[PDB]
Order: sequence, then structure tokens, then C-alpha cells
Amino acid sequence: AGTINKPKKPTSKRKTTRLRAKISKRAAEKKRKERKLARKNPEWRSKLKKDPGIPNLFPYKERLLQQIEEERIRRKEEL
Amino acid sequence: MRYIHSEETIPVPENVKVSIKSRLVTVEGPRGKLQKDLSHIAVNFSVVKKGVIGLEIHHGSRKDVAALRTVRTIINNMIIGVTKGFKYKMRYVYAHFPINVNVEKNAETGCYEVEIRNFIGEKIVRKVVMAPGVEVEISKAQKDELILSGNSLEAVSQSAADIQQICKVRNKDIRKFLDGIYVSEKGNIV
Amino acid sequence: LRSLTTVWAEHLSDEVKRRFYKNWYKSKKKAFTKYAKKYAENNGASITRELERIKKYCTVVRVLAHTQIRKTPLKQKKAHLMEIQINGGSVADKVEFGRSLFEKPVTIDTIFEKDEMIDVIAVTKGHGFVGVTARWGTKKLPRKTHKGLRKVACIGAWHPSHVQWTVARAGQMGYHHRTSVNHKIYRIGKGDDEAN
Amino acid sequence: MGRLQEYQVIGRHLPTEANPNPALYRMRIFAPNEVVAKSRFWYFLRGLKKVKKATGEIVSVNVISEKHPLKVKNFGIWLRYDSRSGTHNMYKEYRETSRVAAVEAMYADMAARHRARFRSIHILKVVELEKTEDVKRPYIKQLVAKNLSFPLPHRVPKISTKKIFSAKRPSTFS
Amino acid sequence: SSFESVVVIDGKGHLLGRLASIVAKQLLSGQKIVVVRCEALNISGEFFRAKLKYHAYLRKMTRYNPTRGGPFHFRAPSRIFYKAVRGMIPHKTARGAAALERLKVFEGVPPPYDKKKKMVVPQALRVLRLQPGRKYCTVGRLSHEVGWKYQDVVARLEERRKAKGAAYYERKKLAARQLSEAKKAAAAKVDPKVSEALAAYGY
Amino acid sequence: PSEAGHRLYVKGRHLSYQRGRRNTHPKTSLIKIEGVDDTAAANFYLGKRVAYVYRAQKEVRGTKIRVIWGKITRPHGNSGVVRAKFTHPLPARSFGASVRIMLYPSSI
Amino acid sequence: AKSARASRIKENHQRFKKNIAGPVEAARLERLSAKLMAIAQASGVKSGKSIGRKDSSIVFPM
Amino acid sequence: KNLGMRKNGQVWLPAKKAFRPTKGLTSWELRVKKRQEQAAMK
Amino acid sequence: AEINVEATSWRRVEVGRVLKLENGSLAAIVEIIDHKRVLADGPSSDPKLATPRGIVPLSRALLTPIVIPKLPRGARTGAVKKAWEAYGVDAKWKETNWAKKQLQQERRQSLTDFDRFKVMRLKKQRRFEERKALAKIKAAA
RNA sequence: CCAGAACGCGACGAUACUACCCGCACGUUGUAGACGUAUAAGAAUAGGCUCCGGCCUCGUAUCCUAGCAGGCGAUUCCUCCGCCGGCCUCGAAGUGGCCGUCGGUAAUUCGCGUAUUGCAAUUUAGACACGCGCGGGAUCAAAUCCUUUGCAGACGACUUAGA
RNA sequence: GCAUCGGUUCUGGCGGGGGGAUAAAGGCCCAGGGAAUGUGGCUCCUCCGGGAGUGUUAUAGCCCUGGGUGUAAUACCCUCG
Repeated sequence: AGTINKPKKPTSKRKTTRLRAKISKRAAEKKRKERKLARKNPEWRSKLKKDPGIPNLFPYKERLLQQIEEERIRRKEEL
Repeated sequence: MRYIHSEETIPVPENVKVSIKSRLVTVEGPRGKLQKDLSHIAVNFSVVKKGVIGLEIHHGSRKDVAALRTVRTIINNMIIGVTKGFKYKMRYVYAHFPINVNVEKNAETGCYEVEIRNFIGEKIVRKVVMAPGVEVEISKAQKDELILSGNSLEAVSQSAADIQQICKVRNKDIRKFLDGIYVSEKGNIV
Repeated sequence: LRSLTTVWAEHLSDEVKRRFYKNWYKSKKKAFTKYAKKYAENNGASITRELERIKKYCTVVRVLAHTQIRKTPLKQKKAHLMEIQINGGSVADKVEFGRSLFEKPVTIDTIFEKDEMIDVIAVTKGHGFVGVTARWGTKKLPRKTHKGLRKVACIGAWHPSHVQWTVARAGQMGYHHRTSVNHKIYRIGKGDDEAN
Repeated sequence: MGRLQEYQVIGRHLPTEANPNPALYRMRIFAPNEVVAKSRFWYFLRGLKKVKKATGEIVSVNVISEKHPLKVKNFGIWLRYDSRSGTHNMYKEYRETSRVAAVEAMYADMAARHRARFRSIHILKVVELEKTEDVKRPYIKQLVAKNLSFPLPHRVPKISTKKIFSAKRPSTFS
Repeated sequence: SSFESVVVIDGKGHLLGRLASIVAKQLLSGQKIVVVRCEALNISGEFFRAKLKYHAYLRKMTRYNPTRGGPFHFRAPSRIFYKAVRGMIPHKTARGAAALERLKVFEGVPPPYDKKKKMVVPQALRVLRLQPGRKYCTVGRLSHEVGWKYQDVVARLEERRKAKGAAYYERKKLAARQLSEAKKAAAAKVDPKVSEALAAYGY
Repeated sequence: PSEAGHRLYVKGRHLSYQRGRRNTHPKTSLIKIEGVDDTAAANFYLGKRVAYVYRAQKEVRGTKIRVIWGKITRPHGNSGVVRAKFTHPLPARSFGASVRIMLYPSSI
Repeated sequence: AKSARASRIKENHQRFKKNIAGPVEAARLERLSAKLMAIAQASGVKSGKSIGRKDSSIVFPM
Repeated sequence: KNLGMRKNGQVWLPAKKAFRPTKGLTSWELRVKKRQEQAAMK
Repeated sequence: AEINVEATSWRRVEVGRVLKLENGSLAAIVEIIDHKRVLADGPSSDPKLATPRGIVPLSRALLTPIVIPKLPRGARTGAVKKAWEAYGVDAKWKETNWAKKQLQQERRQSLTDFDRFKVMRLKKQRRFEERKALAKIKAAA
């Protein structure tokens, strides 16, 4: 485009009080409406979230798994 | 992620003298001397070995490390230009109106001038002035062929590009009108 | 560009001396009288010094030339003076050229030639205060239009709350400075030729 | 997130007639001070073992200092952070001289690169990489190289900000 | 911190707004400032960004009458720097007008400033402030592209001034050599009590 | 003859009144002392007398030169600017003018 | 139509100026200059050969 | 001399190497051992 | 094959390089942490030049021309001290032109009023001799 | 190409007086503010400077700097400063270099004076501009109204002419 | 204007005490263990500049554990002047 040699009317970054107030009211209304759809949400939600686990690039994941298995064996022996 | 050290190397032939000061590279060989200012790129030049030029960048980003490859190719092409030279062969082909190409050398400016007449029967005379250091000849071995030789690859290729761009067919079907001057071969003089 | 120095001739005519006065008939006519004495004292050393200053410091050289209005039928006796630029050559050549041309008459045919296009620069015919119809060429309003028909109906019908500088208004017409170009010389006729 | 210290915080549920000797829970908390350490302890314990602050008590709070603060070490930090998508794992590495300094650098890095605040970051494990072969990131691998040496190109000299004018143009070579 | 009669600032290599901030604060403090070589001032960022900003400036004009009240677009580099400085000074007060009268700006180095000491401001120097690899342009180049008419004239005058400075620097080197030999020759004939006394005090 | 100077005071400039963004308080003036660039150096000059010296039109009791006297009270900021109190507030036209900071009352 | 500011029109005019109108105006200038030359030819301090001095400000008053 | 053909015709272009700015940080034997350890862990 | 490269030659930061800090003390580099920090130790017997072992920001230090040869990476204070007085770092620092500038600065800072007056008088006497010598040289050529 | 800042600038002509220029004689004259109001390389910043030996973070430098606000007289020194004149030089908004005369001058040392301003009170001190004075040197001008003109014009204004 | 005070307040320096892992470190010793970004040595290549291999201190050093000096010093926090 010929933007450099012939720029157009600038897009003002100066806000107006009316628009700021309207945007604040709309944001509050959206937050309340989202709370309302959340309290009447019929979508299924799991009791326990899917836990990501241990990263592979962690260098001591193998000994941490050894610790987990040892803790399970100790708990089974105690119980 | 900033890389601590990065290095490139340029081998130098035995008959080539390379001088670098303040990132201004001057390469002289059997065919003459080429010069290029590389001060727009941050680089440490050094002599890592007899006949090897080392290029280093310290604490640079991936883009800064990547610019060394372009600098390497540029200096290598300068060395090739002063050692073997660069030659571009162009061919002009026509259907009905024979293209008349006249090559002169201006004594005042020292540059070559190529005049193209009778392109698709047009009455205008097209004139292209070569970059300095580029020599143009009409080949006697083959038919309707120009040969542009020089030390600067950029100059030779841009001169060939100028000759290709000035003979452009406008407002015609190019599936039918095949007339023009085209770069047919690229290589070295030696 | 800046005028550095100006050098004058030794003898100045009365018609060009009239240009420096508003009331020449009452004056003591003292103009350039002290200047003419520096041609005599020190063998014109100040004149030579100013000529050397023009030679070594200046890039543009213009002569001063005046009309001989007494050869015209005009009732005006005060001549017209202007700077005429010397083009061509080096600055030293221009300085020798002008100094050699001091106090000499230059005819029109040693500056211009027949079959040449020139430019003519002049002030146009004055017409005084003129309405918009003849000053700008606007359309006349219909017959018996209220408050005038040689006018513009709307001068500011939109925003801003101002009259814009682009709107046709009544005022001075003519007596404007104009530079017109590409005028062909058909003949340079000689005044001493009885059949010019 | 500040000058952090690492605190060993031990707490328990209040003793009852049913349970005269409750189990003791220990945590390593990176915190600016002891009040924040105890607050974070009760926050994590509420999230894990369902033991509330009102029904529990702090048994001990201690400071864990670095054993060798003058030894350069490589640290691996396994962390989880919460964003608008959800919870994400990261493994990151830091070349520092102490665990607390690695954790401060981690907090600064996470804020700079992912806009994550202190509240959305869960530090799961901080480890010292025992061997040089345990280093997984190239930005630490370039630092643990043999015979490491580099210059400092384009060093702006330190000039006092109260000295407005200078009679010589400064150099950037030393 | 030092109070001077007038500070001559060589504008070459200086960032426009940072130098303008520093100069405007000095002027309001009460210091006289003369900035020379305003054509060699730098603006950070690509050249096309500065050209776009100057064309966006050239858009603005009073609609009903362009000969009054409208933003008058000054194309010279010194006047671009002057506009940047005047934006940081309360110029519509008497104090602001008084502070503006303590400033002089020029293209090139006209005499007698060619034989005066020119200072640099390191807080606005481009080589110290910009990161290597960023782009920057020149106020003189922007001025020439937006309609300043005297780029070549200032170039020729600056070449003459640099030739005369080269002759002056050769004389300065000769004087430095002669002073060094004078100190070396007179070092033998100075009383050693004076010599190691000055050496102990640090001179 | 002697070709040295005679200055026994430190040079300063009157910058401003004590002010917020909008409201100003002429009861206290801000002074920049030459060569003083931090609070440690500004601590040396606390309590030192400072004179604003100006000229009037009438010759009153042998002179046209009038003085306003004051003292340096406390530092200001971190850059060695100091606050000063004068017997009358300094004129608002004197923003940028020079003042003389004496070396007395001395504690050296 | 090609405008008066068109690049092709400018190049055409430049070729006309160089090849056609140029020699004509050069010969006319030679004739006119020859005629006006015909009309025209028809101590250092104390002599003015060394250039001495003639018989608002850029600096602050100081 | 060159025996192979370059596709874009710039036959003077040198035989380039791969752009691996992280080259030389880890050896081959160590990476093989880490491959075995990671496979066992997985 | 003639290659002539006129370029820069910085001082490198590595194990064994001695740094001058802002307080004037010295510190040999033991280990490089990253591109902005090093671990450094100054085991000098001179209290003005000594530095405790710790992290040094490279922005807060300057690269001296002294490098201790074959100082091992990670060496403790005893090994660094043995290498320090083995190499004689204090003497080389004393002949370095940075320490001469620092010594001149301290000498000029410690001067009293009588000291400055005596400086003026002795400098005027030396200046008189130097002026006579300069007149002889300039009159000669 | 058109206008030409009516608070932007340059060159030149003639300049009557109380006008102009020079000297000293001072201001109940004025000034956004003297008090050592000292100091010219250019250029690069992933490179520079050099006396060619070396040197470069650093103006924390260099110059100057003592004497009644700086006296009087010697001892001593040929160093520094200034006014004029000559020859050169300097046009970006014009000024420096060399030489010569004259005047002043602690680099060294000494003799007489300083008091009383009373224990501080701007250290009234610089530069520029303006003005009033003398004593001299130099010079005897224009513009407007008016009459007139019509290349102009509502009126002013403008182009002319009036010895 | 100065001195000696009173009231309020801003700011600088000095001498002590206490705590914690009776700071953690660290220096110098004693006794074990281990490794490489393997020092010396040895072997093999070279552009003769330096690389590659071996392995545990040699013609450098490092890491881990326990003990002594030691109620060490210092940081930080609290506190009396």
C-alpha cells in the first residue's frame, strides 16, 4: 500500500468516558451472565481432573517411579 | 536463546590476497580487485590458519549466527570472481522481426552499452548501460548469443537482468509471442 | 543565496539616477557622488578589492542594467534597473565580462535571436474591485434573485463554522504578476533600418 | 518473588480423644517470611490432606540454608503453572549457587516468558543435577562446555547519570 | 553538574528525543545551549517509520485557512529538533518563552562555533543507547526527502571546515610534540626537591 | 599583581517552589548547588546560609543591590537538590537565576 | 493519456533535448555570445589584490 | 570439479553444511546411553 | 595466500582472569556461571585489593590484563591463593597503568589547603623551566 | 509557477540637525540573572590514537591559579599578558597568524605598609546596550502634503512629471 | 548573629547483648570414599599450533562423609545504649 507516502486518518488511541463506562458495564454483565450459565451448566464434569504426570525430560523420573513403587509396597505391607 | 560462540571458515587460494579492515573486504587475484563493505553485519574477522579466514559472532541470536553464512558466501563469490570470473550467456530469439543487438564501449564513462533494435518491429531503440567491470561480446560460435563476463557476480547478473527486463512484451499473449532475450547459461570464465 | 558585494560604474546617467529618488526635481542630486571618488583615490583599489571578492567567493554573477527610457515616447523620465544573470564560463570569466561591459549599451539582438522562444514577465491589466462573476467565472444566479444575482448562493453550507479560503469572493482583479513562457520571436527589427 | 528463603514447615491436626497422636506433615516452602510460609503450608495442606487451619497447629518452622553457597550448581525445576487453558507441566534448568536463588530466577523467568504470577505456579521439585550429563537444556549445555571462554563485545561504559555533558566520545571496547 | 556560560553540543550521533529532553531540562534550569550539526541527529527505528510520521504530520492543517493557525511544517533538521524541544517546554508561558530564547540550533557548524569546544551527551548517544542490530535513520536524510533545500550546501561547507580542521590538527600535533620534548629537556634542569615533591603530591 | 579570583561561596540555581503536580508552595524553594549530585553531598550544606542577590532601580542607603537571605534546610530527592527557606519567598521570576551558598555557619 | 509527469514522457523529452534541440540552441548561444563579446571587447593591502575587510547575532552576548 | 548439478543453476555455490547452531554440546555415545535410559523409563 | 585482517582483540573472560571491581579490589575468576556473572575470589594480602569469594556481576567489573596461568576451574581459596602469590598478581597490578591512575587520584584527593598551595608553587617553578625549554625548541625550528 | 514573515535576512546609495565618528567622564539607566562565567581535530564504536617507543574504562583531565579587590622599594628573570602599526589571512551569520615598537609582569628572595569595617551582614567590582557631557575630526540629505499623470484606483494606495 | 536549653522531627556514625543447624559457609588440620569438563605421566596423530586414548594426584586440582580448632567469623532478625 501507499501508506508511507500518503498515510490516512489516524486511528485514535484516546478513550472516551462514555465508551469506557459502557465497556466496564458490559464486562460486568458478561461476568454475571457467565456465572449464571455456569450455575445452570448441564455439561458433564469429572470429579478428578486428568493429572499430567511427570515430564520426560526430568532426569530423575525413573528414581521417582522407584520411590512410588516402594511407597506402594510399604503401604500394602502396613495395611 | 543466545549462542556463546559461532564460527565460519573461508579457504583462500594461493594466488589470492585478501585484506580486511573495519569490515571492508578487498580481494585481489589474477583477474583484478573486488571490494565490498560488510559493516552492516556485526562479525569478528580473523586468520585462524594459514590460508583460512575465520568469522566469529559472540553472544548472538539465531539470526545473527545465520548472517555469517551469507557473509561467507559473499566473500567466497568475490574470491571466485577474482580467480575464475563469472560469465552469463544470453540468447535472443525472434519469430518474424530479427532483433539487432549492437555493442559499444563508451570512452567517456568506460562502460559498455547494448542497443536493441527491431524488437517485434518496434521503431524505438532500447539502450542498456552495463555496470562497470562487465564486458559484453557477441558470440561467434553460436547464433544470436551475447556473452557478459566480469569479476563481480552481482554486476554480471544484474546486467543480464537489465537486458532481460528491457525487452518485455506488453499487451500480448505470451503463449503466442515468444520474443525476447533470455539468460541461457551461467558459469565461470575459466 | 546571499548578495555579498555590489560594484558600480564610474559614471551613472541621470535617468538611472532618477530611480533612487522620489523628488528628483527638488534634490541636490548627490547620488553616487562619493562613490565616484573611489575610482580616483588609490587607483581604484577598493573597486579592485570588491571585484576580487566577487571572483573568489561568489558563485552567481549578475550585472546591473538600466533602460534608456529617453529613447521611448513615454513621458516617464526615470529609468528601470534590474539584475541580469551572466550564465556560462567560470566566475572569473563572468567578472571580466561584466567589468568590460560597464558603461556600455547592449542591444536586444546580442541577447536574443529571431526564431527563439522566450519568457515574458510582467504585471497584468488592472481592473479594480470586481465581483465573483468576472473575478472567478461563476454562474450568474437567476433573474431578480433576492439580494443580488452576480453572487455565489452558498459560501459555507457545510462545516466548519467558517468561510473557507477556497470559496470565490469579490476583490481585486488584475494587476497581478505573471510569468508566461514559450513565446516565439518572429523578428528583431533594427531601429536604424528605414524598412524594418 | 522477592528475597526468598526456604522453610521447613511441620504441622499437624489438633489432638483429640479419638486420635491422641496425629500425624505430622512436613513441607519445604519458598517464601519471603515465616507468616507467608505458614499461610502457604495451610493452603497446600487444605488442598491435599483436608486439614484446616482452625483444627490444626504449626509444630515447627525452620530455615533451610544452602550447604555450599559458594559452589556453582545446575538445578532442575519441575513445576506446574495455571493459564487460561489449564495446568501445564514444565521442566526448566537454572545455573545458580543455591536452591532459593534458582527459585527466584524461576519466578522471574516464568513471569517474563509466560506472564504467570506467584499464585498460579506450583513448584513440585527442585533438584541439583549431580552430573554434567544430567543437563538437558542447550542454554546450560553451552555453559558447562570444556574450556569455556568468551569476550565481551560492545560494552557501554558506566557513566554517572548526573554528568550530563562529556568532552570526549566514549568507547565500547573495554 | 557544572554551570557554564554556554554549552555547545555536537548533534552528530545523538538520539532526537533523548537529547531534546536533556536540552529542555537544561534550558529550564537556566543553561544556554547551542546544538550544531542537527542534520547528523539520529532517529531510532527504520527510516520509513520516520518518513511515515513526517507525512502524517504533513497531513494536519487548518481547513478553512492554511496561512494562519495551522501546523506549519518546518523541513530543516534544526527546526525538527526545535519542534521536539518545544514540545517539552511550556512555551505558552513567559518562563517557557524565556527558556526557548536560551537555545540556538544550526545545520552544520557555522563560525565561530567551528573553533569552540563541542560536547556530547552520553545519555542520548546512539552508539551507547541502541542495541546492536536495530535500525536507525538520519534527520538530515528525512529533511532532504521532505523538502529541505540545502543538504549539498551544508555538505560542501562541512568539507571545507574539515579541511581547515585537518590543517589545525597538524599544527596541534606539532605543538604536542614540541611540548613533550620541552618537558623532557627541562626535566633535567628542574630541582629534584621540586620533582619528587610534585611526584609525592601526585603531579 | 594578583590575578586570581575572590569567590568564597558556592554557586547555585533557583529551580522551583515546593510543589505537587499542580499546587505550588512558595514558602520553600528548590536549589541546585553546583557540583552536588547526591544526598551525601547535600548533607554537607544543610544549615548553610544562602543569599539571592538582585538589583533594583532606586539607590537606597547607598546601593541599588538588594539581598534576600535564607538557609538550606533539608535535601530533596536523590540528586543533591536541596530545599531552602528564605526570609521572604523568592520571586517567581527568579526561576533559573543564581544564588550564593555561603560556607557559614561552619562546622569544619 | 500519458500525463505530463509520466516517466516515459520525461525520457522521450530528455532524448529530444539531448539529440535535437541541444545542438541548435548550442549554435545559437555561440553566435549570441560571440556578438556580445565583440561589444565587450570593443602592497596587496594597499592595492586590493589581498582581500581585506570592507570599510541579531549568531552568538549569545558574552 | 563439481560432479553434481545444483537445481537453481548457481554452480559456484559451495557445498554447504547443515545449520545446527547447537552442534557439539552432546556427544554421540552419551546420547546413545540416554536413549537406552529413556526407553527403559518409558 | 596473503591474509591481512585488521580487527578487534578483546580481553576474554575465563578461569584465571583477574578483575578490578568498583571498590578497587581484585578478584581472580574461578568459575563462569553465565554470560553476565562469574564466581570470583581475591586472596590478596593487601587489604585494599582483597575480595571475599562470591558471585561478581560482569557489569560491575573490568577486565585487567592479568591472567593466572593454569588456574583450575572450581579451585578453592587455598589453591587460588597459592597461584596468586606464585604468579605475583599484586606486583603486576602495581605496575599496571590502572593502579598508577588510582594512586594519582588518591594522592590528589588527600591534599590539604597548604598542600594545594605548595602544588601551585612547585608547578609554577617547573612550568618556568619548561617554558624556557619550549622557547629554546620553538626558536630552533 | 503565485504570495513574501507587515516583530526573517542580505547588498548598495545619500544621509541637513541636538544627527555621524574618535578619546575619557560618569550614570538613583536597562537587561530570564558575570564572579576563572578558560579549553576547535576528524572519524570508528565487532574498533581507535600515536612522537612509531607505545597508548585507550575514566574531563577524578589540561590550562590558569600567591602580592592593599592585590600597595611601595629592591634582589632577580627573559617568562607571560595587552594596546597599536605593517604584512598576510579569515565570507556559513566574516578574524585570526607572524613580525616590530611600547607598556605591565615573584620563576628566586627580602624590607616597609595593612589594624578601628570593632565577632557576620552582596565581595556595590563583568559584559552589552542606552543616555547626559565636554575636547576634537568628518558631512551639508531626504521624505510627505500640494499641483500633475492614468500603465492605477471605492477611499487610501500605485505608475509618473514638477528646479 | 552566636552560646547554653526545652518541644517536635529528619538524617549520619560508633560500642555492646541475644537468637538460628548456639547461622549456614569458609581457612587450617585429621580419617575415609569417589569422579571428570582427567592434572602429571605414557601411547597415537598432526598444520608442530594442538587434538584423541588411558585412568584417580603425580610436576594442578575438585566432589561427598565424619571429626577438631570452635561457644570461630560474618550475613539476617531482635534488642541496650
